[PDB]
Amino acid sequence: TNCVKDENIKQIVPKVMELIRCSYRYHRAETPEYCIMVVGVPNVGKSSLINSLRRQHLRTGKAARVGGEPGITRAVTSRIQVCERPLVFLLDTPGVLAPRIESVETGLKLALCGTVLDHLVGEETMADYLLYTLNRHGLFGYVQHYALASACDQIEWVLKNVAIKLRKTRKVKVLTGTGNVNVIQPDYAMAARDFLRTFRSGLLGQVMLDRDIIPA
Amino acid sequence: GKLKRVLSVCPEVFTMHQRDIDRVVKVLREKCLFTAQHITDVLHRCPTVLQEDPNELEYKFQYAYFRMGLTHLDIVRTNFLQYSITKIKQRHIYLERLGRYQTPDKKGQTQIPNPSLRNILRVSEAEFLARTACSSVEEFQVFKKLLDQEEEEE
Amino acid sequence: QFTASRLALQNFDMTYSVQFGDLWPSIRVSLLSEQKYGALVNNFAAWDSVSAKLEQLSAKDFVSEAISNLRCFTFSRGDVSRFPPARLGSLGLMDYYLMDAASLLPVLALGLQHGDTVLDLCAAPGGKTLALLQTGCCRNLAANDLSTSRTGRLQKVLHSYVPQDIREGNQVRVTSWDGRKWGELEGDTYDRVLVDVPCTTDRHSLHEEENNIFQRSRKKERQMLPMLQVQLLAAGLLATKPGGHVVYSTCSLSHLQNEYVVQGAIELLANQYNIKVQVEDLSHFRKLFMDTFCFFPSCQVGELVIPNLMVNFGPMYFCKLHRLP
RNA sequence: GAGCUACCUAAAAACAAUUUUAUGAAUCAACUCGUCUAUGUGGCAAAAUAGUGAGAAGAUUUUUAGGUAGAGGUGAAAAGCCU
RNA sequence: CCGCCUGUUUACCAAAAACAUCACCUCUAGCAUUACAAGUAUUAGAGGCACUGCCUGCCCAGUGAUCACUUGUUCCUAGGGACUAUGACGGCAAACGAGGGUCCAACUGU
RNA sequence: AAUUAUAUAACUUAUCUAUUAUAUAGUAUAAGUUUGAAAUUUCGGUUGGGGUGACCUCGGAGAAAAUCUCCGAAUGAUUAUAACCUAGACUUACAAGUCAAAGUAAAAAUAUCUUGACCCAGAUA
Ligand SMILES: Nc1nc2c(ncn2[C@@H]2O[C@H](COP(=O)(O)OP(=O)(O)NP(=O)(O)O)[C@@H](O)[C@H]2O)c(=O)[nH]1
Ligand SMILES: [Mg+2]
Ligand SMILES: [Mg+2]
Ligand SMILES: [Mg+2]
Ligand SMILES: [Mg+2]
Ligand SMILES: [Mg+2]
Ligand SMILES: [Mg+2]
Ligand SMILES: [Mg+2]
Ligand SMILES: [Mg+2]
Ligand SMILES: [Mg+2]
Ligand SMILES: [Mg+2]
Ligand SMILES: [Mg+2]
Ligand SMILES: [Mg+2]
Ligand SMILES: [Mg+2]
Ligand SMILES: [Mg+2]
Ligand SMILES: [Mg+2]
Ligand SMILES: [Mg+2]
Ligand SMILES: [Mg+2]
Ligand SMILES: [Mg+2]
Ligand SMILES: [Mg+2]
Repeated sequence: TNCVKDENIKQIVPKVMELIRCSYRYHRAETPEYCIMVVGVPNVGKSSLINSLRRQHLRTGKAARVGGEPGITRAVTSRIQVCERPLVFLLDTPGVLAPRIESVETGLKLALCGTVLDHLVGEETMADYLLYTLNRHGLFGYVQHYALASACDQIEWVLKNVAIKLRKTRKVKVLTGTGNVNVIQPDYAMAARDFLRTFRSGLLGQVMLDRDIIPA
Repeated sequence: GKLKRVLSVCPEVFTMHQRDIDRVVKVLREKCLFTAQHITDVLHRCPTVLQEDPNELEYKFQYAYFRMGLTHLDIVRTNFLQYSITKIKQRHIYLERLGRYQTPDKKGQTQIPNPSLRNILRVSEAEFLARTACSSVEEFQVFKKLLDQEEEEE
Repeated sequence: QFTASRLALQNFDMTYSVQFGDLWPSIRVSLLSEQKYGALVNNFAAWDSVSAKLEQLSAKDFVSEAISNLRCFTFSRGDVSRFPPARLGSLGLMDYYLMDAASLLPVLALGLQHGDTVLDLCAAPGGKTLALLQTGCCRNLAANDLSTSRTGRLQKVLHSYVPQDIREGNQVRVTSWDGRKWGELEGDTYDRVLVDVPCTTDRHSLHEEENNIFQRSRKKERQMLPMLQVQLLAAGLLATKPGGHVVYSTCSLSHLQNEYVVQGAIELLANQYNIKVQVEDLSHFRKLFMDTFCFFPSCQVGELVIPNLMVNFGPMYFCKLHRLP
C-alpha cells in the first residue's frame, strides 16, 4: 500500500474482516466494534496508515500527527475511529526497532529508508552505502540529477561534486604539522544529507535493497 | 410561475384568512427552522402544506428530522411534506424493524446503507416491497393492520 | 447507554443473522410487532358453550382441523383479529386460556397416553402445565419450579381452571424445589417428563424491560444458561421410566441453546450414567401443521417454529427424546 | 469610582541614518515591548536591576480633554481589565 | 512539527501551537431624521473558517423519447375526475517565527 | 433540574374608536394562550477512590444474639360474612402493633389459609 496516494488501501479492511471471521474472540465475542492495532518500526507510514483509512472509509480527515523524522509518535494512544459500517478502530503505537539488530548490514540498510536517526550512524558511513548499492543495482540516476561528469564509486569524489553544485562550504579546523589551522572547505556533511534526502524522496529511482536474498 | 402552480393546487391561498397563512409560515420558520429560501420552495413545491394544521405539520417534520435522520435540505429537496403521515409511518417503520433502515446516532453514523428517501416513498408499493424491502405483499398488508392497533393502544 | 431490550436486539442481530441467512428480516419484524394468541377451552364445563361462540367469531380449532383430546381455537391465516377476554363460566370455571399456539405443540407432540404419570420439571405458570390438565389422560401430574412466586400463580391457574375433584390431594402435586436435584429424588418414576428449561425468551426480552436476561448485571446468569439447561434436561431423562418419553422445549432460537443442549445431554447421559436415549422422528408432525405454522426445515435435532407476520405463532423449539432402555 | 486599566470620541504630536523600493519591506538608533539567564526576594522596586533580546512609517507609539459603571461596562476570549 | 504572513493576550509565575488577520463560506434584513447611517443588498449586521490550485459524496421522476404510459399528489365515490414540461468531503507552500524538537561546523573554564 | 417569567415576539376575547352592512380594520387597558431574554432555589444516603450499576422498609430460613448465607411481600384467592362493648395483659423511646374472660346483640359456635403518619384534598348521608 502507498499511503500518500491511497494505493490499494481499500483492500485492507475486507481482509481484516475475513481474517477475523476465522479466528475466535472469546471475551469480546459480544462487542460489535472491531478494534485492531498497528505496529512496526519507525517511519514506515504507521501513523499515516491511520489517516489514509480514516479518510478512505470515514471520509473525515487526518487524526494522527504524520512527520518525516523518526520518533514523532511516542506513547500508545487511544483508539482512532477509522470506519463506521464495520465500525473499525485503530490503536497507534510508537515505532520499535529491536533490542539488537542482527547484522551490521541490515542495520545499515534499516537506516537508508529512514527508520533510525541518521546521526547515530554518522551519515558518512551511510552515504557511501548508497553509492555502492546505487551503482551496484545499476541505477545511474544521481549523475544526471547532480549533473556529475560520469559515474563514480567514491564518496569523496561525488560529495565533492554535489557540494560544489549546491554551493555549500564550511570553515573546518584541520590539524597540520605546524599547528591547527581553520580552512574553508566544501561541505562533505551537507552533501551526504542532501544525497540521502534525494534517495529517500524517490527522485533517484526505485530500489530493492534486499536483492538476491528475496529470489533465493 | 411559482404563483401559477401554487394557485392551481391550492386555489384558496388568496381566500384563506391571514390567521391560517401566518400560522403555517411561523411553524416552518420559528419551529421547523427552515431557512428563508427553503420555505419558499416548500410553499411552491408542495402547495398543499398551507392547508394542514400547524401542529400536524410540525409533527411530520419532527418524525423525519429525529426519527429518520434527514437533514433540513433533504426534506426540502425531496418534497417530503407532500406525502401523508400514514404512508410515511408504514413504510419507514416496516424497514426500521426489518433491519433495512437505521436512525443515525449522535455522530451521524449508520452501520447499514439507508436506501434513498426516494425509494422509501416515491416508488410504488410493489416497487418499494420488491426492491427496498424484498418482502411479500401479504406480510405488508398484515403489518398495516397491526400498525393501526398500536396507534389505538398507544 | 443501551437498555436491556436494546442489548437483546443488538445481540440477536449479530448471531441470528448468520443462523438463518436471509430469513432474519422476516423473523425480525415478527418479534417487534405483535403476537398471535390461541385460545384453549377448559374442557370441563363449557366444552360446548365456548366452542360455539368462538366459531361464530370465525376462529377455528387448528388441532381439530389438522386431524381432518386438546382443542385450541386460532384465527385464520393472516387474520389479525383478537379473542374476547376469558370469562368465568356458570360452573365457576374459566371459559378458556389464551396462550401462544406454539406452546401447545410440545404438549400435543408429547404423545400422552391414558394411565401415564407426567412430570413438569420446570412448570411455568399455566402454559403447558394447564394444557396437560385439560387432557384427561393423566393419573398423577407433578409440577415444580425453583421459584415459589410463580408456583403461587400456578396454583391459582389450576384452581380457576381445574375442578377440585380432578385436582385431588394426590392427583396433582406442586413442589417448589430445584429441578437438577430431581435426578436423585425420583428415578424411573414418571412415564412422561416434559422439561421446559428457563430460556432467553427472545420475544419477551425485546418487549420486556423489567427482569431482562440481557441486563448487564445479569451477565453472569446468561453465560451459564447452557450449563443449567443441560443439568435440568439430564435430571428429567434419569427420572423417566425405562421406555419413557420426554420432550425438551425452549422458547429461543439460539442453536447453542436448542440443538446442542439435547445432543449434549445425550452424551453426558451416554457416558456418566451408561444409558442410551434415542431421538424420535417428528417429520410427520412437521407436515401436519404447515397451514397454521411457519418453521424452517433445516433443524438437525428437534423442530423449531420460527415466527412470521403472516402467522406469528412462536418462537418455540420442541425436541422429543425416547429412552430406549 | 474609567487621573490605573479595557475600548472609544475630538484636538494635537514624534519617527535619524542606511538599503529597498514604492512597502502592516530590510539593517539599526530614539521610542514601544518584555524573550532567555543571573542578581534581588521586608529588595532600589508590594514585579525592580544588569545583561541578552522583539518591533521600530505603522493594526506604530505618545500627549491632552471627553464617553461607557457593577443585574453593568470593556474585551484581536486571557473568564483579561474596570485605582 | 505547528501556525499562512506584520499583528494581539493571562499589568505581578504561561508571548504560545491560543487570539486576530486578508481570502473564502453560511445565515438575517427592502429600510430614513440620535447607533447601523445623514447609509440602501457590489449595503449592513450575526457567525464560521487558512488561501490558492486538485479532488471526489449527497442531490439531479422512471420508461418510451420535444412526445405517450407507469408512477406521484389530491379529491369525488375500487371506479371516477383533478394536477404533475450539478455538490458537504478531503490532499497540499513558498516566505515568515524571541514557537516546539534535531544535526553538523566553529567556539569556548560547561 | 424544579418553580416562575405584562424581556421581546405573536395570536384570541373583551374595552374604546372608525367605518360597513352584519362586516373587515385599528387599540394609552384587562383576561387568556404561545415563545422564552431573564430571575429565584437546590445539588439524600451507604458503598480502598473513579465508570456503570446497584442497594435504603418489613416478613421467612441458616450462621446460633454484631456482619454474613438464602426466599418472598407492597397480596392473593376462598368464603359461614366475622357486631357492639369491656376485666387483665403482651410488645414498645415516642408512634404504630398484638391477645382477650365477662355482659349485650345477631344468628343457630367459625372467617379460614398462606403493609405509610400528619396536613390537605375528595366521595356519598
Ligand atoms: N513516499 C511516501 N512517503 C510516505 C508514505 N507513507 C508515509 N510517508 C512519509 O513518512 C513520514 C510519515 O511517517 P508516519 O506516517 O508518521 O509513520 P510512523 O511509523 O507512524 N512514524 P514514527 O517514526 O514516529 O514511528 C512522512 O515523511 C511521510 O511523507 C508513502 O506511502 N509514501
Ligand atoms: Mg482616560
Ligand atoms: Mg527613518
Ligand atoms: Mg518593517
Ligand atoms: Mg530587531
Ligand atoms: Mg523584523
Ligand atoms: Mg486589545
Ligand atoms: Mg479560552
Ligand atoms: Mg483593584
Ligand atoms: Mg503566527
Ligand atoms: Mg510576530
Ligand atoms: Mg503573566
Ligand atoms: Mg500587555
Ligand atoms: Mg514572543
Ligand atoms: Mg512572560
Ligand atoms: Mg487560532
Ligand atoms: Mg515566537
Ligand atoms: Mg562539533
Ligand atoms: Mg405506645
Ligand atoms: Mg364472651
